[PDB]
Amino acid sequence: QANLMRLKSDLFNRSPMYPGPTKDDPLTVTLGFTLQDIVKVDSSTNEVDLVYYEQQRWKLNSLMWDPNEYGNITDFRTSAADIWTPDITAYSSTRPVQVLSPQIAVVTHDGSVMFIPAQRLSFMCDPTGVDSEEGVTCAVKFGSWVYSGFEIDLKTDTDQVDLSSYYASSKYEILSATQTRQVQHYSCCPEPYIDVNLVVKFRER
Amino acid sequence: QANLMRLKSDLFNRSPMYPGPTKDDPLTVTLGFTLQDIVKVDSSTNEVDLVYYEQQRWKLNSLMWDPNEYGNITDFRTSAADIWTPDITAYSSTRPVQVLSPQIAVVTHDGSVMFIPAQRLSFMCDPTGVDSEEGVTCAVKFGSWVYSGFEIDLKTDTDQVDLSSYYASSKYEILSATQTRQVQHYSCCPEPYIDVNLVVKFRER
Amino acid sequence: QANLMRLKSDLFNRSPMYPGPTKDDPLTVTLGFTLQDIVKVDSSTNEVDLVYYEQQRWKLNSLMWDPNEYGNITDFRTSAADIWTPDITAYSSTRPVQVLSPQIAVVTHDGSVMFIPAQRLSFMCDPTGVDSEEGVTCAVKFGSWVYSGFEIDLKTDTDQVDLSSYYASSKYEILSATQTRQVQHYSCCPEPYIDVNLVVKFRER
Amino acid sequence: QANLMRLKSDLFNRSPMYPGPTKDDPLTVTLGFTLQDIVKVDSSTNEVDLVYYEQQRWKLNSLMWDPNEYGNITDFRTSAADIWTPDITAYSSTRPVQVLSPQIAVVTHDGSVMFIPAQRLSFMCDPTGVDSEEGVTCAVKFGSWVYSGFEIDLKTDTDQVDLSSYYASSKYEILSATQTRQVQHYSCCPEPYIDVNLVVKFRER
Amino acid sequence: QANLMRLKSDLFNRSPMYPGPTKDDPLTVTLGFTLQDIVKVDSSTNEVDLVYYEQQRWKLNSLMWDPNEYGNITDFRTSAADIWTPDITAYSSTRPVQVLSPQIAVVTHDGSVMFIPAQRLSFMCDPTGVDSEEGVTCAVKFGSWVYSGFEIDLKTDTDQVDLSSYYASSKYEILSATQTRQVQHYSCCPEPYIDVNLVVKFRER
Ligand SMILES: O=C1C[C@@H]2OCC=C3CN4CC[C@]56c7ccccc7N1[C@H]5[C@H]2[C@H]3C[C@H]46
Ligand SMILES: O=C1C[C@@H]2OCC=C3CN4CC[C@]56c7ccccc7N1[C@H]5[C@H]2[C@H]3C[C@H]46
Ligand SMILES: O=C1C[C@@H]2OCC=C3CN4CC[C@]56c7ccccc7N1[C@H]5[C@H]2[C@H]3C[C@H]46
Ligand SMILES: O=C1C[C@@H]2OCC=C3CN4CC[C@]56c7ccccc7N1[C@H]5[C@H]2[C@H]3C[C@H]46
Ligand SMILES: O=C1C[C@@H]2OCC=C3CN4CC[C@]56c7ccccc7N1[C@H]5[C@H]2[C@H]3C[C@H]46
Ligand SMILES: O=C1C[C@@H]2OCC=C3CN4CC[C@]56c7ccccc7N1[C@H]5[C@H]2[C@H]3C[C@H]46
Repeated sequence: QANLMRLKSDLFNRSPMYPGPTKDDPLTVTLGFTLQDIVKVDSSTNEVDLVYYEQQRWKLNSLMWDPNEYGNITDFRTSAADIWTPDITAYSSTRPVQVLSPQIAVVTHDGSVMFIPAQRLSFMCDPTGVDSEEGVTCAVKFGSWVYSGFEIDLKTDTDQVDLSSYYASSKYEILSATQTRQVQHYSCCPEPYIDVNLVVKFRER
Repeated sequence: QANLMRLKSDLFNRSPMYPGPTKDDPLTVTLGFTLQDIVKVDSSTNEVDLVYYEQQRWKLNSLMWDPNEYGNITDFRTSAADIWTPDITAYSSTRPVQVLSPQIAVVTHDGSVMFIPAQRLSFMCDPTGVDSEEGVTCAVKFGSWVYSGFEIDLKTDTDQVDLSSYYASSKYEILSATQTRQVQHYSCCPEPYIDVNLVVKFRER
Repeated sequence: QANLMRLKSDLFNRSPMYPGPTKDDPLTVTLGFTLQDIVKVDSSTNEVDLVYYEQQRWKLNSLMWDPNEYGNITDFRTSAADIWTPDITAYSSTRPVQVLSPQIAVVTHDGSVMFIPAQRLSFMCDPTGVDSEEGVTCAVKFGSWVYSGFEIDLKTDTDQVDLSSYYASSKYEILSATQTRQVQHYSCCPEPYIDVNLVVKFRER
Repeated sequence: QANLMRLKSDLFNRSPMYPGPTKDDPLTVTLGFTLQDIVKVDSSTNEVDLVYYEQQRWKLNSLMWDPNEYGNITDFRTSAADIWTPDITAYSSTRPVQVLSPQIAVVTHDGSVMFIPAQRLSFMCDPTGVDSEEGVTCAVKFGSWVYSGFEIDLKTDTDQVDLSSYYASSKYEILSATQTRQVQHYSCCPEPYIDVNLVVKFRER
Repeated sequence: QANLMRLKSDLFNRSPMYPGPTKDDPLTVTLGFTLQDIVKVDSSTNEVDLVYYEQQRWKLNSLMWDPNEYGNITDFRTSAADIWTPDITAYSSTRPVQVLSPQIAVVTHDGSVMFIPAQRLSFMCDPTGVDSEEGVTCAVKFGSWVYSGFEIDLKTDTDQVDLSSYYASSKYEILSATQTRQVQHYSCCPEPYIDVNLVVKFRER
């Protein structure tokens, strides 16, 4: 429809793409996980596979508009390729992440963006003890691959992983699942890198 | 030939692409499933693999034309990349869906589109009981990834999955297969959501 | 060299792309299979894997030229991406077909095209009996995914599959292999649908 | 640097790409194999996997230049996608060939090109006897997919496969490995076809 | 923001891309490995799989700028596709390397670049003795595919692999891991090639 076509043209066809954040114009990315299932455990290679929805949110001044100028449109959906997205990645995957959903974002008129890719991830975890009452704990950090906390500030809205969509007939019972922001300085370099530590304790049903 | 070339140039090369539905101009997408086989059952990971044809229908005003101005052309085939297509996806897949057919659609002069991707899907299902007389029931929801019921309404022409192409020498006997529209709210979000729930009850033949 | 560059420019750069066949301007695609090996039999999932060359031939008026105008060039080779190709698809594959050869076609001055992709196909087949003297029969239909017989007709040059390149040390002996044009009529629709049925009867050697 | 940028611009931006060889202007491609390892043997499917470097060499008038006109530049490297490359392919692979290295060619001022991709190939071979003192022989032919001997002639610099890079701790001992030009006529076609027959005799070490 | 947009436009949009190093203008690439885990050992195929970060650094005059002309910007992140990158490859992989991180690099105003792809690599290694106290040693060389030491030289900052991020619950104990620059004259080629030899001695923990 007319007004939305006009809006997208104005936002995407008139200016160079947003080049990403810098120290002088940093960006906060909010990150949250919805765990769907632990789909595989391999005790011979120490690899565990998760399926989850990863919710990312950020806000750009360059994506703002006045709804009155565009037929009262307050938000729209658009391919994630049309916009800048943050390079948030798992620090200890063992295979390329697999994307399970369309790559499409929702942009709201205040310039906020929501992008929630469904993914299957293989990561490093020794599952020894998963077949016991105590279960086993695995952990994987997510964070920007090359932006420091001076450019991208990561945060969470809550430290509790969302389990309301966890598969009811999973081989595994989730004992706990938290997602915790950490600020780390690595030996080589003075700038902080932010991560969100996904920590899941589980056992066989 | 010349008339079809002209029609496609007018439909596709003269205006911005359709930007997708909105709350003001919502769209109805009709879904239908043709189940071909249950090709894998994994009781160690609770994953089941299906091969099916997914029929999708919708109608756009911007794809309409008068056959009289285009040599009586009443419909045409065109690459799916030339047109907007709905972001219908399975909500509980465990691996990227694999497409088995050419991505080509049929567009009719009244603006209606028919697109029928053949797919192999791995999804979450505990198959315990499949080797019994009672069998086992699996279920997977399909719906838009990013549009709520505000923008995309879904429906089925029938609640019965088409089994007329089900592989006659399958490992599995289909006891029942239904495709039902559901309306649902999620704790994550304020909008009504619409999905089509594919429910298949089956046993080893 | 110069004449061939000029010809390709005239054929591909100077006109809109051919929009494919229609009822008014139908096409005939000739199909022929060269079976190289039956490379896998899976009796747990009822899947069988074939490697073969699939020969496709058709003719377009828009690909004709007078050799006298182009230095006696009578044919040329070019990327299949440069030309329209028919959407011939296996109707019962269980995985995306894998292409084993370069996608390059031969175009002749009468407008005729020859394209012969080598492929690995997994398709639905219960191989029970393969280890017996009588062997087992598998079948898979190939046809246009989106076109009816009103736009694309199919034929074979011979109903006998070419076994002259069948792997001499294969695990399997081919007892018979045929490729037969078939017509399918559906209650819903006046237009006939065409396929070529590849039927292979085989046993362990 | 400046001189090289100018040369590449002159070679690749001012003329349409070379349209490949023809009967009038045929091309000789020289082929050589460097076998690194036999990395899998499957006696249940009769498939063997090789890892090797495949050296291809040819020469094009259109790639020539006077080094005196370009700052004494005598050769340069560029992405293989920048230039025409021959459609040399294994005739009996069972899976798409996997490329293990960058795809970059070396171009020399006399118009000669050298391109040496590292590859992993699965191909048809019954390995029965590999565990014996006699070993087993496998063979796979390589040649143009669409060009006859009238357009592309193949040759080797030597009949002996290069084993100087063969993995010192391979599971397999190479007893002989040859690469031999063959001219063949096929019933399918009236003109001669050229292949290089890679023949490897090996046993478990 | 505005200044970064201008910088990228000036660096990338205003001039031809860097055509890579030459004998007249050679380059030095610094390599460092951070070994995260030995994720698979296959004694039937002699293949071992590593997961590591590979840090690459180089410097280009054409990537320099004066921060005073660009709002004090001293560095920026950009897609690796925007810049030239060196063709550093493992010389003995058995499968295509899998990239685990976004392909993005950091460019600094002196023209230096830092690119750190995380990767999973399968490579040739007979792991016999891995299950002993002595352990086993594997090695894989990394170097330019097409540039000799006269065009691309390599160096490490240290000959010790960074083991600070090695998975604490790995199946394998690392006995030693070094990364050493080597110069090699291969019988195939008159100019020597430089590699960094990654040598890992390990055993089951
Ligand atoms: O020193 C490190 C190790 C640490 O490893 C976890 C993952 C990280 C994500 N990216 C990958 C490269 C890295 C980085 C950038 C600049 C200097 C050092 C450095 N790294 C990793 C680091 C974090 C942050 C960043
Ligand atoms: O937490 C959820 C689960 C629910 O799953 C079914 C599919 C949905 C379609 N889209 C996919 C992403 C989702 C959504 C957005 C923001 C936070 C959580 C979230 N999801 C899914 C949700 C619905 C609605 C929406
Ligand atoms: O009734 C069918 C089933 C059959 O399935 C195999 C594949 C086919 C390729 N396309 C997909 C849609 C289809 C078709 C068109 C019109 C009415 C029925 C109908 N189909 C499939 C059919 C063939 C032909 C065609
Ligand atoms: O236009 C179509 C194509 C599609 O093909 C897959 C199978 C289907 C199952 N049945 C077979 C006939 C069909 C149908 C009925 C009425 C008009 C069109 C039409 N078809 C197929 C269709 C689905 C649904 C239905
Ligand atoms: O019937 C054949 C088999 C033979 O197989 C080996 C490889 C060849 C290289 N290309 C691949 C396609 C082929 C060809 C073209 C047209 C009709 C049949 C046909 N083929 C192969 C043939 C040769 C020559 C040519
Ligand atoms: O024969 C070889 C083996 C050697 O292997 C290690 C890596 C090298 C880097 N590039 C990759 C291709 C190679 C080369 C070019 C032309 C003929 C043979 C050939 N190779 C490798 C060689 C070096 C140099 C060069």
